Amino acid sequence: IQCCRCQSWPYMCSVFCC
Repeated sequence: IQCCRCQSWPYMCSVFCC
């Protein structure tokens, strides 16, 4: 399983995915 890149300000990879 791999995380995804959140389009949020920090733009950091997250498993939650936003």
